[PDB]
Amino acid sequence: SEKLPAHGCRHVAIIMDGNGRWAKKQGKIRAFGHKAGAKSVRRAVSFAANNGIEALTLYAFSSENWNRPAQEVSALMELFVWALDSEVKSLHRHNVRLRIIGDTSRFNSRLQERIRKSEALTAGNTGLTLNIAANYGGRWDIVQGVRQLAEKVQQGNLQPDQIDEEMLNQHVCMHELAPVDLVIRTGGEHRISNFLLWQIAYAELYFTDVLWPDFDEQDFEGALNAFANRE
Amino acid sequence: SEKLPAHGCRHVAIIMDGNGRWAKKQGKIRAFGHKAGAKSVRRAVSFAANNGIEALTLYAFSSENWNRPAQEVSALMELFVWALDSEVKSLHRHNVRLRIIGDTSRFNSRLQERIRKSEALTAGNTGLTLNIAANYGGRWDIVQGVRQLAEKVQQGNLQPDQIDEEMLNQHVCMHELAPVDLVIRTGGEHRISNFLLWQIAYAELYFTDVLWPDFDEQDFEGALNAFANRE
Ligand SMILES: C=C(C)CCOP(=O)(O)OP(=O)(O)O
Ligand SMILES: C=C(C)CCOP(=O)(O)OP(=O)(O)O
Ligand SMILES: [Mg+2]
Ligand SMILES: [Mg+2]
Repeated sequence: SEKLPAHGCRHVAIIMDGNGRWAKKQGKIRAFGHKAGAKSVRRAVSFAANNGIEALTLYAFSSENWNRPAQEVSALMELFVWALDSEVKSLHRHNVRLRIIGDTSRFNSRLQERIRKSEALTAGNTGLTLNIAANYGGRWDIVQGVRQLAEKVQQGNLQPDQIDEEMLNQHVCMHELAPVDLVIRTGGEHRISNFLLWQIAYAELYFTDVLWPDFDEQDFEGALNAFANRE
Repeated sequence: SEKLPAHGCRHVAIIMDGNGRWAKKQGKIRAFGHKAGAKSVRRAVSFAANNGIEALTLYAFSSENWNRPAQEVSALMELFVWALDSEVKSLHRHNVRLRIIGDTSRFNSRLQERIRKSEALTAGNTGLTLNIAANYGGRWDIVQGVRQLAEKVQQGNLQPDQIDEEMLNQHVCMHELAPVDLVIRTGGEHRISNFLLWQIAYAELYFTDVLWPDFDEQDFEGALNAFANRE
């Protein structure tokens, strides 16, 4: 017997906020918290795979995060490179399929190369699908699908009055996966900050003051339970 | 001096849920609570106009609410007709601009005629803009703008690679108003249920267990205060 999605929850998306505050609370630089955040990513991926969750989607770098300090942005990119190298073989051994959603053109060659290669090694895996939203925005996401449909119309392949919700739905990120059931946002802010707008239309939303680097299995189970009791 | 938006809040959207439960808690039929909901709409519109809020957007009938019982749907439509007649002259006297957002084609002539006429009487008003989301869906909203852009492309007026966020932004409902600052959802459910997906990208989200027919000025002030303290 397989672990049937802990509490009926197939797809969880998480806004991993509070890294900066967590480090500052300790007198440390912001990047120290992002490093602590990665252990927290490791912990969440593990919990999801072990509890039958079909897909876990993590908000790692927003399309608005480029306005941050150039030096903070650089260390983020290098940390992502470092997480890919340190975790990939284990993701493959664990039957996890790795997908990065967002505009990867803006990334440096090294990072782009790591992503392409990590996705190709795990492309045929059938366990948990782990989606890392990097340089991602919900509006950007809708627009990419809208462009795929605009093109089709310029190719006389489609009529403007044929376009409807389900068609656009077939063109936004993760449409081939189960819909998002639960969005958990750590850090205490009560907003969704351009995360999966289209996809979260009927998703449960859970907010915790717990900061991302402190988010653990118990906190994840808590969210899951809140979802199971969503009566 | 004018009342500067109570706590810096220009545009509030409200998911008016809990009518059914509120009536049932009292042994009454569901429609009794929707009738009580309308007094609650009156109370919220009043509070918004008196506290300098620029726009108030109310979720009154979702595009998913047609699957409800035919008889419940009919009384809803008639109640909307009844609210238009009972409130319009007062909205005009109060300098409120009335806009209905959603697909009004699905409404019966009488209701469509009331809407068109109520909007034309108040079209030039300059105080609070009151948007009633009726037969509205956030996805539907994005798609209507996407169609306006598809058409333009079939008319060789636009190239698929020209379409971007701000352009689509200029084609979704309420783009000429201040963005949505705060979404309040009464009734206790923690989801946004297809409400303003595109527009709520950076909006504060507030959830209360209070049921819609019981929502009052004190509850509205509470939400406003929570927003002012959104640090
Ligand atoms: C997912 C990213 C890029 C950052 C998450 O934490 P923050 O760096 O936003 O730090 P806080 O100030 O919000 O606490
Ligand atoms: C805005 C509409 C159409 C209904 C709001 O309350 P409900 O009728 O959903 O009643 P509840 O069961 O949710 O309590
Ligand atoms: Mg943050
Ligand atoms: Mg309801």
